[PDB]
Amino acid sequence: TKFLKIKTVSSELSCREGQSYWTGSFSPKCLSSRRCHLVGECHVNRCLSWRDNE
Amino acid sequence: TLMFDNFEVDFVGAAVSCDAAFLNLTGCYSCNAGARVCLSITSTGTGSLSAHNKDGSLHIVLPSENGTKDQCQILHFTVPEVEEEFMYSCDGDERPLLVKGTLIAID
Amino acid sequence: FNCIDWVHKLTLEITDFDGSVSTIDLGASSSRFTNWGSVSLSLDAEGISGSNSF
Amino acid sequence: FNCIDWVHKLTLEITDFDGSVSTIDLGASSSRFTNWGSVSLSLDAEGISGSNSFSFIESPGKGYAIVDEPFSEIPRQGFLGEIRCNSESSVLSAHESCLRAPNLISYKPMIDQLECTTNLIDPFVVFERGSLPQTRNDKTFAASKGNRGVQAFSKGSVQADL
Amino acid sequence: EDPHLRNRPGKGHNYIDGMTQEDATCKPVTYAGACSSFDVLLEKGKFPLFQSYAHHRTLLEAVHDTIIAKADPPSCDLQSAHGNPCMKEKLVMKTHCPNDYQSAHYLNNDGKMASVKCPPKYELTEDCNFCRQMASLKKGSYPLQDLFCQSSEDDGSKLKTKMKGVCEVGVQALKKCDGQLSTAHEVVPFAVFKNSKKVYLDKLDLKTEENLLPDSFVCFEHKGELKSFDISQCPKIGGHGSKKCTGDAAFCSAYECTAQYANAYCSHANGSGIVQIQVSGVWKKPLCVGYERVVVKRELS
Amino acid sequence: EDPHLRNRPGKGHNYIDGMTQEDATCKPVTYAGACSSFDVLLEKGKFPLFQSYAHHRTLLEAVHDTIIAKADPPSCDLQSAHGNPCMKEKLVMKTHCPNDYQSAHYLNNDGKMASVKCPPKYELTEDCNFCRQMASLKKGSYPLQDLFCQSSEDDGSKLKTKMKGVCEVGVQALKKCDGQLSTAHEVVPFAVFKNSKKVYLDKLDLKTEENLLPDSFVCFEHKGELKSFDISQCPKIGGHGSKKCTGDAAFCSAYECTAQYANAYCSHANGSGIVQIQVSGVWKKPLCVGYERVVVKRELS
Amino acid sequence: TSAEFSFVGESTTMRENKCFEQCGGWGCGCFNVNPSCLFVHTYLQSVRKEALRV
Repeated sequence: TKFLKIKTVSSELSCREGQSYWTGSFSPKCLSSRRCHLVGECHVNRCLSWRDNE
Repeated sequence: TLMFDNFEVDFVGAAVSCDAAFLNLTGCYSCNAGARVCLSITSTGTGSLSAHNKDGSLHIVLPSENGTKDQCQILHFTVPEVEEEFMYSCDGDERPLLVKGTLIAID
Repeated sequence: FNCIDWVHKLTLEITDFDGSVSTIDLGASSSRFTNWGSVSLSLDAEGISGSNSF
Repeated sequence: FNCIDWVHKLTLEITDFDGSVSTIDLGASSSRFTNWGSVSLSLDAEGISGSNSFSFIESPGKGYAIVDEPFSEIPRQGFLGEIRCNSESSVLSAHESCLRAPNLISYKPMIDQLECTTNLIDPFVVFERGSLPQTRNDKTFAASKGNRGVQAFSKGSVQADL
Repeated sequence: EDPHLRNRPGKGHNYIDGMTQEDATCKPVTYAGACSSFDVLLEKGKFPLFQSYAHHRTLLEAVHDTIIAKADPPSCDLQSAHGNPCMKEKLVMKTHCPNDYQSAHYLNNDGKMASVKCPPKYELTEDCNFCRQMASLKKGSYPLQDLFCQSSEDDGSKLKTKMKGVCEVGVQALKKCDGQLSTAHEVVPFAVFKNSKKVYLDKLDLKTEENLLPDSFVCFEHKGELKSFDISQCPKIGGHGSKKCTGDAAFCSAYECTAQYANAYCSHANGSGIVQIQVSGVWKKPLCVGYERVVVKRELS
Repeated sequence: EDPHLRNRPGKGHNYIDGMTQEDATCKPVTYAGACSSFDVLLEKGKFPLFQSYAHHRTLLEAVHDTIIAKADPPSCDLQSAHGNPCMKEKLVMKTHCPNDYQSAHYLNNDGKMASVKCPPKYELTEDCNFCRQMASLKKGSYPLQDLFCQSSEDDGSKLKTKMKGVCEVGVQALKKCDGQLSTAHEVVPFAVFKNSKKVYLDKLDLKTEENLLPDSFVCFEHKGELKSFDISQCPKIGGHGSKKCTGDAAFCSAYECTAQYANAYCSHANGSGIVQIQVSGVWKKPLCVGYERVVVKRELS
Repeated sequence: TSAEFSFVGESTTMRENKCFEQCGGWGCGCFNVNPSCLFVHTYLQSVRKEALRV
């Protein structure tokens, strides 16, 4: 006579995850760089209409 | 649901002897839990003790070792005054053993 | 993350015939492969609805 | 599949003058081809209306079934048909031509361990739960006695002209 | 950074008894020469696993390193009399043979190394069953699998093929199939352990862990990209040796660099380590995980 | 369609009595040569039914294979005085054939072999109803129909043409139309069974299966292009034969698996052997089913 | 029009060409496990003797 014991811990209700993402705290670090007008790339039109990807 | 996919199970015929002793009984009857029984199995070798009642509805299999160890499982009953006599056998020859204990009513 | 359903998980400790001990779990109707075979949860009833608002 | 219209089908055989017997069928106002002319039905009989909110299950070589649930054209989760195909070989072998719902396989990455558990709906539970014959209103839905397809047994008379 | 595809660790031998005529350019295996049993292993779009596992041993290198046992006979003849024992286990092996090659080896279901060949002048056909008349005969052994060998002695005699829906694969009788059999060819991986048979598995899980093994680095020779250099001649850490060789933090963390007094720029090999397979939910150490096409007789009735 | 266009199994003879002037290139029929009685059968947009089923024999090939008998006379003279037997059976057929032709074979009513013959050097016209005096004249015949010969053992003498509302269709005459008669140019397929006549049918339903006959299996030998080989020499299971041969599961399931002692690589045909037709509801295998273009004379009164 | 029914020709009557999927294998008359096909060339015909102008 041999048994196949299947011990039961407890009755739990696990949650079914789906859409997940990671998040956290951050801190921006700005840099200052002032250049006079008509020197290299210091212009009025180039400063007002500037692209973030460039 | 337990599904088997061709699993070979072997067994070695043990020939050791062990004398079981009753300890206590605390639990319930006709409930989901059951009744925890305490047994004192005293053998001289590492084997497996097999026990059963009279009609063949209850079966107790406990690991037998070298020395005096306190083992036991959870049994189910439908009477608060349990007076069923068990027949334990360590290798084939059964021995008389009577158990007792007061149970409580719980679902 | 979030949750869409409360899967009733039952942590089972499968004890083989030779003496091997393996702790697994079963939820809803999934199965877990073992050495002897594969156990799975059958009929269920315990369930909690209303997890999309958390 | 589902049923959009109940066509009054009558299994009628044709015993020719020489002795040959040809078994055919007639539905609503259909026609066939025989070895001596053409048979057709002029008037139907009864007519079950309202079946868009019901679906049937057909098993190859086995009985039929009925489901008390409206049909859905989009494969969504929790519906009888979240993973569909187009043929039996596309299901028994899981062909890439079938459709499925996005984000269905739950992944649990554990560094070097992978466990993919899906809560797939077993169709055999509904097939064995609601299997024909089933008592629905005054009619009695049952299996077919000839061509592959869902049929219905009525309790009226036969009022048709050939 | 990128490991080479020709630097064979260990002995680097690819020859077998009876067809060892290519030992002049295949013992060892380096840039000099052209071994017939290694040119088809680096073909793009043919054996992706061998290209992914660069610094890893093969079947023949495992045979020469006393890892995989040898069959009897290890090199049988195709046009010989009294039948051919190397055909009952090869006919169910759905492979492909191009041209030129005369002999071909395969990992049988007995866990040994078996190979067949034809007497001159006969070569292999489109599969490699019988011989035919035709240019040159490359005296070697055309590989028919895509397995990799490794130095391991993990015992695994308590694990056998336990596939679902498979009645009898290859020549090993699995379960008793009382019904019919669906004789057809398909794709399925496998894994061979120590003191066991060719255990077939439907799914597998590969694991790679980087260590400080000498076979996990590569160096480029130079005076004192580029060409390769023998890494076994590099000294160890806290000592000396034959020649010299420096590197970065990965190569210098295990050995010792001499900077300007070195002759080889060592670097980390991006593709090595110990590869372990997961069978029955337990991580084990395999010896030859391939991916061929066998005839699987599934159920039908 | 079928890939085997010029390859003809068995004998492959396409010559009739009286026009034996093309046996140098049409006996047998291979990829080379120039047989006038076979090149027009593979033309695109002309006889698609022959292009769909090309693994079976033709009409003349069925005659030479002791399948289709010969009429009397087998090749009538389309120029002899005092009339000729091949006249009424030709004026009722509306078929087109190019110039520079002398003979044009077709199917009679008894299912035998009836053809015409033009003495040299008389050529035909656009319709072929009458010959006329004379680039190069073709040394053969022109198939006026689109049928293929095959071996079958299904009786169908009681399955006579049951075309209702039609007086005389094709060549046969169902009755004697004494009142009104409607003559129109309509296409009607035909079918010939065992020990029957030219039975005409309305719709055509094809069926493709396989069997165990050697005609449903092809094989080729390996030597130093494609080289055909006689597949009938393959021994059976537990029997005898001539040259051995092996193949896959389809070819090995019919014959005996030899592999190591085989001389060729046998394969399976692309669906050929048994072609059944759907007539009277059941499925029967005809002998020479086709799809000709004749004149159907329907009734009116 | 498929190659299986191209022997009829470009007809001037009402017709349609449908392609239905059918199972393959040795159980239906094939030598490969890939699914076969069923070419359908159904054309409309008139079975009456007169006509009506509605």
